[PDB]
Amino acid sequence: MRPSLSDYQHVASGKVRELYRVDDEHLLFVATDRISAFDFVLDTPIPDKGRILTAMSVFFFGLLTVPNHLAGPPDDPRIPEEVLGRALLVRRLDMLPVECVARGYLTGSGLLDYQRTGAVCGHVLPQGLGEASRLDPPLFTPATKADIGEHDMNVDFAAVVGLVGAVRANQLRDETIKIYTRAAAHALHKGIILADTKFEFGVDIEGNLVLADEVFTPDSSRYWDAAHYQPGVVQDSFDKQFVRNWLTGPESGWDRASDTPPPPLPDEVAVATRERYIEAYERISGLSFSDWIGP
Ligand SMILES: N#Cc1c(N)ncnc1-c1cnn(Cc2cccnc2)c1
Repeated sequence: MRPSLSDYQHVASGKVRELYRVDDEHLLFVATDRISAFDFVLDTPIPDKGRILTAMSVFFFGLLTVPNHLAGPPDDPRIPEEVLGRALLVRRLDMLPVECVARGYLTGSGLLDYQRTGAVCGHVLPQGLGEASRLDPPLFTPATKADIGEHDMNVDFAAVVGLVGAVRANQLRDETIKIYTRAAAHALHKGIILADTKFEFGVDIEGNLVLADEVFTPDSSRYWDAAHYQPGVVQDSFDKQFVRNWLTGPESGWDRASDTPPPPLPDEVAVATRERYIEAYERISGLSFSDWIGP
């Protein structure tokens, strides 16, 4: 039989993911159905979101040739029934304290840093760029985790060197850009722009660099519809724009500038959002989500 989740020890939680100890060398990486918008975890879950994002991550791990932390199949008997399809058995690594970000387009904190200083994470950029400008080549824009409530802090390459070593910093930069370039080209061929992405890496017993966490989900990466890409304006979030529009619309009764917790979402908005996740997955993977495992 499959074990109960209660048989494993909880070791870490983020906004929408959970981590459990399985044994001395393995963890259970669990995606939930929670969704974040405007830095709030919302009251309303998105049905099947954890399963869809897990399916997405597994697809991209298989597409990339680099070592990763997966330690068994999606139906591995160590995975509890309750989280089947939204949990992965992974190898325990010594995690490197760097959020490895690649940006193919200028938006978010990258754009803000540019508009304030003309540079992003130590990269002095051409004049005349703006919202959703294409960056060629993609930029390595590393960050570090801050306090529980604060956003990650953008740092330059020298900071990464100070965190992990000179040779390892070069390796993180090179692998981050290589992996992003491959995945972004694949997605764009299928009609989706991966505008940026955030990786975490760890090191195994042999000193080898291993890709961990989740990769190229719409939570770790900005997904845009390529058919509507228009430099100079803010691009719609492929997955989250219905949620963002409703929350900031006339029907929510919520003022975002108040920074009070937002209200629950309409059922219709949650279902529409689920559909967007499935569309993105099926377009990128060429697979049917109806074939993905579940309880
Ligand atoms: N992946 C992975 C991993 C690994 N393979 N080995 C050791 N540690 C980690 C690890 C620790 N924290 N996080 C971030 C995180 C993930 C999910 C939920 N909350 C936080 C990742």
